Amino acid sequence: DAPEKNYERTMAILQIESEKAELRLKELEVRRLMRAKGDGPWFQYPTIDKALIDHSPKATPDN
Amino acid sequence: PGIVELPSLEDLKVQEVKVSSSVLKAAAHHYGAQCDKPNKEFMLCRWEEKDPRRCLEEGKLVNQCALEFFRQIKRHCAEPFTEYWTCIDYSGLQLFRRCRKEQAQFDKCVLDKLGWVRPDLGELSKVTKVKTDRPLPENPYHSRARPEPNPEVEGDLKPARHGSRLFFWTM
Ligand SMILES: CCCCCCCCCCCCCCCCCC(=O)OC[C@H](COP(=O)([O-])OC[C@H](O)COP(=O)([O-])OC[C@H](COC(=O)CCCCCCCCCCCCCCCCC)OC(=O)CCCCCCCCCCCCCCCCC)OC(=O)CCCCCCCCCCCCCCCCC
Repeated sequence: DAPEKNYERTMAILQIESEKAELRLKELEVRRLMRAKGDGPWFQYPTIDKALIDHSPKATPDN
Repeated sequence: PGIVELPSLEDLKVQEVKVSSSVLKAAAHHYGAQCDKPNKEFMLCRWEEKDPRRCLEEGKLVNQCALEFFRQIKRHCAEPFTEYWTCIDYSGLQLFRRCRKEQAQFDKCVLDKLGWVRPDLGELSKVTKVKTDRPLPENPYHSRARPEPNPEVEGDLKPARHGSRLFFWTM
């Protein structure tokens, strides 16, 4: 191979691998913040569906 | 937390309906026919406010309209009503079916002297509409502010940048 070909191929490899490394560090930080705060789409552990609640007039009024 | 707000004992004074349960059961159908409007105003206020402290005055109107019901029996038809609730009062389950002739005499005397029609089977169990002037409770559960939901997903789904990014895997 030419030194041009190997050199610029190496630079393509370095760009791909550095972008993957920055995204892995961001993935760690995103998982840390989402487990800490719970306001993202991940770690959304379920609560009770409020579509199950009966809203009719009941037998006794104080409810 | 805060102090609960109880009304005074003067706000709870009213002329009580001091009759027994067989007196009430004997007069029950005519009570539902004649004392309809303040009873249904009170029970509408009672299921809407979900607080008896917001329902005292209408309740007093119930205790005002029951007594005027009984006086209007006591003036005109005390004998068939007494003879009917005594027979209702004999039974341990207080059956209407044991007392049909005293019921017929009480209904005859009431329809002649007062014009009240006894409600048919099905009528007192109807769901009726009530026209009140008190406002609708906007927060009857006294609920505070609800938390804002998490932000939803939006945007078209692009492929994963450089695939899985798992250690050496390129896809
Ligand atoms: C017009 C429309 C049609 C167009 C058609 C165009 C194509 C025409 C040709 C058609 C055929 C195409 C074949 C697929 C494309 C080439 C894939 C390839 O070579 O990847 C190189 C792959 C990555 O190297 P690369 O230089 O970075 O990428 C070159 C390309 O860009 C690779 O491209 P990439 O970057 O996109 O690849 C994605 C990713 C690239 O890889 C990665 O990102 C890294 C992770 C790879 C896996 C590493 C696992 C390590 C731990 C387990 C090791 C197991 C033991 C090793 C083998 C033991 C003996 C069986 O692949 C994977 O992760 C998949 C796993 C590897 C499977 C490769 C295909 C195998 C098919 C045949 C299987 C036969 C047995 C093979 C041996 C079994 C093990 C694979 O090399 C290796 O991982 C080394 C091992 C070799 C893999 C198999 C090579 C395929 C040919 C086998 C022929 C000989 C068989 C002999 C008999 C049976 C065995 C005794």
